[PDB]
Amino acid sequence: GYNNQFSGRASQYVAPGTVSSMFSPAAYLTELYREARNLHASDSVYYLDTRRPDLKSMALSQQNMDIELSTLSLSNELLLESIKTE
Amino acid sequence: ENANSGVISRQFFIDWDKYNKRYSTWAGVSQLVYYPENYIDPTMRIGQTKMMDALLQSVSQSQLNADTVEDAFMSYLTSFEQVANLKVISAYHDNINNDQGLTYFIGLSETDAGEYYWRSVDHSKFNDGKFAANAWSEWHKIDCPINPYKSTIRPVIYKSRLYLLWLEQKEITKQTYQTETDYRYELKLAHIRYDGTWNTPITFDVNKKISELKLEKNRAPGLYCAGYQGEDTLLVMFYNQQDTLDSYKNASMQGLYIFADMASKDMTPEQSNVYRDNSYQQFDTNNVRRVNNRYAEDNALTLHHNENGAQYMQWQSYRTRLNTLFARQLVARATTGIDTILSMETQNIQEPQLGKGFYATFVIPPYNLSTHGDERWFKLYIKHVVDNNSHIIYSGQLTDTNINITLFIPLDDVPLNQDYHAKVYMTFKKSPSDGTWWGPHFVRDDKGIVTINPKSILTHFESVNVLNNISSEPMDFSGANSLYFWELFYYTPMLVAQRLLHEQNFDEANRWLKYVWSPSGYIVHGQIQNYQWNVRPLLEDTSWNSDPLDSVDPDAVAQHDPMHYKVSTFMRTLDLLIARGDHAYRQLERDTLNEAKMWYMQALHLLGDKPYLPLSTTWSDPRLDRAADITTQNLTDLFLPQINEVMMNYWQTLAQRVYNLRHNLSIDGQP
Amino acid sequence: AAAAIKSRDDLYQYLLIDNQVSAAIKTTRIAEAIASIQLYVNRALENVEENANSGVISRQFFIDWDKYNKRYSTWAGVSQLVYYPENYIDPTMRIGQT
Amino acid sequence: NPYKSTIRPVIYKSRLYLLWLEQKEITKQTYQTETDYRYELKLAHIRYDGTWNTPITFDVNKKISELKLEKNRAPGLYCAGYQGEDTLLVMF
Amino acid sequence: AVQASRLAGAAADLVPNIFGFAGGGSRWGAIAEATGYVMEFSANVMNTEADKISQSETYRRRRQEWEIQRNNAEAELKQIDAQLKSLAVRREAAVLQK
Amino acid sequence: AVQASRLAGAAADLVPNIFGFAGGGSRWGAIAEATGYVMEFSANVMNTE
Repeated sequence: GYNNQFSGRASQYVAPGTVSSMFSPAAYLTELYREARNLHASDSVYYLDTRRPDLKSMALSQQNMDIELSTLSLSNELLLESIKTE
Repeated sequence: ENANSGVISRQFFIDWDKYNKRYSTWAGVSQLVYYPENYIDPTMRIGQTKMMDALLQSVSQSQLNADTVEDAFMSYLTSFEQVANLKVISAYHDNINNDQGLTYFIGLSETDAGEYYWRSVDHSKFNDGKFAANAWSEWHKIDCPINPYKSTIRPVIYKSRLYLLWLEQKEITKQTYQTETDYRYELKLAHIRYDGTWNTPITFDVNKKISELKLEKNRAPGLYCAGYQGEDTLLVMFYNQQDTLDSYKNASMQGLYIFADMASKDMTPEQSNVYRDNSYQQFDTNNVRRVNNRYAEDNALTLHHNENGAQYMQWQSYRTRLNTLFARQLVARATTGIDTILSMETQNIQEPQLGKGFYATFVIPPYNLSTHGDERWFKLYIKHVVDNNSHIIYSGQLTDTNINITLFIPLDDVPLNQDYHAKVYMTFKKSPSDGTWWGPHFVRDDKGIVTINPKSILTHFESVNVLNNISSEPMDFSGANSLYFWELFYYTPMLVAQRLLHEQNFDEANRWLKYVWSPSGYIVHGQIQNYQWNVRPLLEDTSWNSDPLDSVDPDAVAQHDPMHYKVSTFMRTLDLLIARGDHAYRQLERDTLNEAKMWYMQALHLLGDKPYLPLSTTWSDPRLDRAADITTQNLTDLFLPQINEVMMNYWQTLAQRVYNLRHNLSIDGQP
Repeated sequence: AAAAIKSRDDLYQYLLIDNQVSAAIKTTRIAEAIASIQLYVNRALENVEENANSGVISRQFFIDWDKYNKRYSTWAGVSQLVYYPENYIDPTMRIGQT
Repeated sequence: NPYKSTIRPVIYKSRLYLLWLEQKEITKQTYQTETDYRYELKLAHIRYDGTWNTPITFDVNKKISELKLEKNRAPGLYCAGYQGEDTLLVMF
Repeated sequence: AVQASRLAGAAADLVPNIFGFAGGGSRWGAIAEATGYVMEFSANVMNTEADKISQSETYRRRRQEWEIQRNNAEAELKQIDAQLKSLAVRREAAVLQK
Repeated sequence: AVQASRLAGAAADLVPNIFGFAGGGSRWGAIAEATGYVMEFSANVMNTE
């Protein structure tokens, strides 16, 4: 039996493709963002937090992974909300 | 405009174009690190030996039969035996200090027109008193001709390239009108090329210099070769053989200079005296063969040929084996054929002990924090009554169980203390300091029996035993020939089984894969054997290491944790069972479909209960900002490991196949 | 209860009879009995069930299992090849050929 | 290429080995010119693939010269493998 | 086998072969000659071996093309039966027109 | 590799091999023989390639 022989390297596994897995694309987003968030100084106009403030507040959820929204609605929402801001 | 140059220098942006720029490549790298068994292919492997590459292309064909694979295995075993019987002659140490650098060995095969093989080892990878298996390198054939007098060949490294000096000798007949005979001697230098071929040997006339050495009859002149730091010159010196280093202190040192363009000059006596006096300790007496270092301006490394046939390298307290007598004992196993070559007792052929010493068994006491501390590490230290520093001989982690550790304990040539001959003491986080009497002391008599000194205190050893009846130890799957031993016992059966799989010769693939592992069990001499896996390093490694190897090669990481190779064998067993079921299922008649069912059910109970995985858990949908800071160490801190998608896929395809067998479909699911 | 039968697949493994099978498939009684016995022997040999008699396993019949006796066709072929050599004699290829 | 078909097989360590005595001619100078022979016992063994390893020469000239052989007579060669200890007994 | 034969001849060649007042006669190059013969033989044997492999891959590709042909023939055979079924209907409707 | 092996044998062949009252014995053609062997090998390897 596989589990009777080869289990126990981890205390708790998870299913293929779930959000909580260390190979999920969310984990890749987090790992990539950690390194990217520092490529420019804070004062620079090219700073990521200044350039894309809403991305830093992005929720990591199965919802945000499964729902295949239209991109153009998200670009409209982003320009619209920044115009309603300024 | 300007990225932070410090941030760009991070490894993540060095690995960018190669792995991290694309999500699929990053996921593949991360699984290849975490799940080696998926990407392990027996056909091709990094660091593959040349004879396994002979094997693969020999066995790769359309038709595979029992006789063909038997003959291919016999040729492979012939190659392995030929490359295993060779003996070392001489060596050179690449670095001024023995702690770092590389050591190059020269070995002769047992054939009349000898073949010479050069082997290199790395001292940096050596630690904890044991050379790492990956540190050793495979033997390489030397293409140029070598025909030395009395095996006077000595490698040297020059300008970071490997060079060979050997002395040839020839016979000529002086006329005196009575006819008389005499010899002439020609030092020859060769070097390897970038493509691993060997340049033509260049002759150097040494007849004057040897004739100045009043050699004994049929005695090989002492040849010293060393590469100078800074200046690119080969120091070549000829010295007369003497029994003691104290005699070399005034030897009339002959030699010559050899330059990069392979011009030469003689040594001046005044220069030779200096080159002698700085490095006289490296000269090989009639009683010792030493290894040379690069020239400099705490004994040297040494090669002993023991009477029992073990060759070993010694440095201070440390001895390491060089050759293996496995292939010389194997012939008895080969007389009864392949089924006996791969058997378990064959992997327990004894290695004769190296040097003079004894075997002692040490039992490590349980975890017991008050006598232990929080850090579970422990180290076994030896000390010898030369009263140098101690030396580590074993290092481990304290278990809650006992650990049984059997060690060869070296003994010096000379009993420099009358009361005890070795000290072993036990160190750990709680009590790292040594006590004068606070560990087992061992002493030997004239008849050579070792006993524990009653004056010594064993309180923090669970037991110490001396195995006075034992003068040998098991074959070593981590020593020098570890690569060839993993090459034969495990890799070759798996490669053969894999080749037989593609030819749909299931009956031969089952037995070949059954060599490495068989769920039914093993029967010997009419009795069932307790063990389940036929390979010793798979049988002994029963759970993964506390941390894996970080390496983008799946095979080095599986070599570091051979629990993975067990999974790779299990997965090839499931592949065989599924393929056999699919092949039977291709015939749609009633009787055969029940064979298809019993084949799938056979693999079904082997896989066992599909694991249940609770769909939602503690993971709480965190913000990317906060997930970043949790993951920034001073991903397992917040993301969990997933079950291997390939193992999940086996349950998916087996359940769907049984669904078709239960519903009278075909394999494409059509009524 | 000494058999920890918990679901229909466990009952199939125990009774050696397929209960989830559809009524479409029809097989003879003797062949079905042979299949049940083969499944039981296979479960015993892999020691999936607690403890087979090690003396009985050491018999030649279970040494020859995977090779000849697990499949009826292979067993029949072996038995005829022993009893009727002329059928399988091929002049082209022969063991011990000079 | 034995002298007078002086070849004798032996089994050593469960492997087949061959001993045969070769003989060659040489001309000692005495200034009158004279001739004499030399004898070289050679050992070979089979490999796992049924090929034969290269024959290894052993100098037996002293040992044969101690045997006051008749002219053109083949020395009695006895070859036997020892039980337990792995040594070839070679006796003339 | 050829490597052992050539090495044995090379080793047996370095011994002198003329004696008395004239000595020597040992060809000094014999080891390099044997290494040359064995290393030029190696190329020929690797060419023979690679040609055996390429023949094997040829026979395999041919067998796969016979899968393409056999499946095409089976599909055409299968479609003809349904064509016959359609014509059987068309004829029933023609008897009914009569 | 074959070119180096044949050149090495050629160079090792020009030295005399008989001594005493009879001298010489060095085959003068050995360099041309080695150049012939390597140049006929070249054709075979180019055909294989």
